[PDB]
Amino acid sequence: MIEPVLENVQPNSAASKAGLQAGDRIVKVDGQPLTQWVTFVMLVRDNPGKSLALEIERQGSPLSLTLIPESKPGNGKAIGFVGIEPKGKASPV
Repeated sequence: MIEPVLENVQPNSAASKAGLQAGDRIVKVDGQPLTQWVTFVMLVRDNPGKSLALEIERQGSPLSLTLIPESKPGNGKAIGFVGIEPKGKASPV
């Protein structure tokens, strides 16, 4: 299991609207823990306009949020985008 920490949540984004903040850890997505960051990336990219149910940990306490990716231009199709930068060496999603 992994629990990715957020480094930045862009203003005026799906993630900011969802109430996410830097320091939050994503512990569950749609009722199941993440084991790879790429899984979250694909779930966001593939699902513009859909409601993703998040469980996060905030300072060690659980919170539930609803994240709805915005539709943005993609290389082959429209993709979802939420405006999150994870802690580490990954690209924004």
